[PDB]
Amino acid sequence: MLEQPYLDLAKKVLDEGHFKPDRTHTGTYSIFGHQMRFDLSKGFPLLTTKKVPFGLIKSELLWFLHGDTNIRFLLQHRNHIWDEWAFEKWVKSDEYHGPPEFAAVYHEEMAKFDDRVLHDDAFAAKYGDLGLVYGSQWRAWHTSKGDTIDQLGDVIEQIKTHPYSRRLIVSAWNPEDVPTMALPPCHTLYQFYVNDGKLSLQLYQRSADIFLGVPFNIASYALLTHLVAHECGLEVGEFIHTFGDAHLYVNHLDQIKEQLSRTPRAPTLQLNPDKHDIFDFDMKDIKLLNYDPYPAIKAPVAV
Amino acid sequence: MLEQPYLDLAKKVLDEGHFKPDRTHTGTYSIFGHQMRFDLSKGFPLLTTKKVPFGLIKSELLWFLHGDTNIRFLLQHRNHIWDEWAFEKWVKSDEYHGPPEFAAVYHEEMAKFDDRVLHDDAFAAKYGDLGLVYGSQWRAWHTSKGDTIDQLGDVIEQIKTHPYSRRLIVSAWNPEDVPTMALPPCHTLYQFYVNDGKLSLQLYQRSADIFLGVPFNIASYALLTHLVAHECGLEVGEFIHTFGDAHLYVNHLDQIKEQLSRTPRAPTLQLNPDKHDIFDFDMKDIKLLNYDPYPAIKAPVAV
Ligand SMILES: O=c1ccn([C@H]2C[C@H](O)[C@@H](COP(=O)(O)O)O2)c(=O)[nH]1
Ligand SMILES: O=c1ccn([C@H]2C[C@H](O)[C@@H](COP(=O)(O)O)O2)c(=O)[nH]1
Ligand SMILES: Cc1cccc2c1C(=O)N(c1ccnc(Cl)c1)C2=O
Ligand SMILES: Cc1cccc2c1C(=O)N(c1ccnc(Cl)c1)C2=O
Repeated sequence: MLEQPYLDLAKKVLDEGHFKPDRTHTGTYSIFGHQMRFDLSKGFPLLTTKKVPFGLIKSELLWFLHGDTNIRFLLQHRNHIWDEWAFEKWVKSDEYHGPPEFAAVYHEEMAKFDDRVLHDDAFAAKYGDLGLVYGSQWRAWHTSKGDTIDQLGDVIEQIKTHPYSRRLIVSAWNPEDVPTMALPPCHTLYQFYVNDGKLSLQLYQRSADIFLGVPFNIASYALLTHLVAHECGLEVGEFIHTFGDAHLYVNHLDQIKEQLSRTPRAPTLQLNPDKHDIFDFDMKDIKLLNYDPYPAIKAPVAV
Repeated sequence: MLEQPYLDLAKKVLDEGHFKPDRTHTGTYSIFGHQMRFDLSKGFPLLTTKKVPFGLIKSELLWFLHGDTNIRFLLQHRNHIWDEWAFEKWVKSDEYHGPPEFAAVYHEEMAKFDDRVLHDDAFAAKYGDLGLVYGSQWRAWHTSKGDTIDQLGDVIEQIKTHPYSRRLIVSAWNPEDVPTMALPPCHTLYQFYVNDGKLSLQLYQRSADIFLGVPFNIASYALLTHLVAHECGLEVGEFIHTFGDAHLYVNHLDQIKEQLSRTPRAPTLQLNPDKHDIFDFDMKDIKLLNYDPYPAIKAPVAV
């Protein structure tokens, strides 16, 4: 099945991984350097064996494609993926006043913050704006001359003109910023590849939470490859997912067994037949057919 | 054998690669996304089946470790690897006067240039200095504030303090410079990894000439892993070589058969037992034992 490689990497790490401490202080089982391929011509690799809300994948990806770094857009779409980190520029702040039942009055203050990012421009501008996150790296990289490079936009022209180039690289890794930056980007870099009609994409992912993060990350960049083939009028080849540290968090050990005895089912993807400027896609330009997942598995997001 | 993965990737590309045009206009057989592992504890992976001059690998690597970008240091060591690209800032120049038997009077003007880089400081400074090449990317990355980051140096402290970090990334890919730069770096990025006593390193290599380039590149970064384990007092785990476009150039098709019926032999590496500041290694701090290669195979360096 299309998603076997994901199931194989959970198996491998579980049966061969070596206990590893982590920044988080959860602890992990980990392997270094692993690859999976997904032949995108065979269907779209959204995990069946456990539910991965595609609404969520595409809003965030469209948030990336626009060069947006403000939670607000994600909020206009019920996407709460990135709420945490915007909340902390406010959870710490000097414009801040306010406070187990943390489990419930954390929600009360989260529902507050969401609300006024959603409606108060000045608050949004100060707390909603996540800053140095994939939208800026991708389409507004801060040149040393105080300018800004549209990196993805630039590489798509190059796919169109010089499809055969081995330089079709977009990076998210900025050595000037990674020392003191909230999340040095997990998706360090990717590279496209055109051979005879088919565009492929490889992601180098420095660090991978296999239970929680990877199901999504596969879809974000599988989705990204389609969208880029679409705009270049190419067919789709493969998505290659390459990993540094691929790890299972130790509290996810239960869940991943749970998931591993599921029996995989694979959806198809449908792109607007008459739009091509992907920087200009909204949610109805991307449609997933025949997604039939098993339900969500409850997992403690390890720190 | 230790070098089988290299032999397997030449086989794979030869038996499964798909004709691909290239910047060069030689043409190639290519695959996208491939990985090889070399367990450095089992011996050093310098190809036996064809000769790879280790003198050359280590001078260039020490040239990198010093943050040097001038051909001169390579010249003081009979390393001619990078002569070409320094010659062109002079092969084109406005301080330039001078001129088949290009095959022999190319050599006459190369032997001139080498000589006076070797001895004339001002010429060296103008023509020998390659500029934006792995030494600057690694230990002097040009911050946006006109400063300079010692990136490798910085990540080695982090290995020492935070060995378990999945952020141990050094990159050579600078989006501000890759549009108009002689060689966008083929060795785009690498990442270290420490699990229980053993340091590992993964290289993401965007583009790989499998006959000419890869034998060297394996050794440069296998060598790099040792040197870094050594300085951190770690043992050595694996070198993982990850590729974008791994290609055979079409004029190398003969040679790589020639090489493929050779029968692999694997050297050992010996590091100074009493030095650790690798930024301060000279050539006698690195010694290779029991290297026993088959001889060099003559190959047209495809553009
Ligand atoms: O898209 C993402 C973003 C984050 N992570 C995970 C990987 C790590 O477990 C954790 C924090 O990363 P480190 O900086 O500690 O590597 O978040 C993912 O798996 N996928
Ligand atoms: O260390 C190196 C440096 C260069 N190349 C090769 C790969 C390509 O065949 C050629 C030029 O690279 P491109 O920019 O066209 O990808 O040089 C290597 O294999 N290894
Ligand atoms: C809500 C939820 C629930 C389960 C798992 C995940 C998320 C989420 O936002 N992400 C995520 C995606 C992209 N970037 C980040 Cl920081 C996180 C997950 O991996
Ligand atoms: C002399 C010779 C002969 C055969 C093969 C190679 C070289 C060389 O300098 N390199 C090389 C290494 C690192 N960077 C570059 Cl641009 C080239 C080769 O791959």
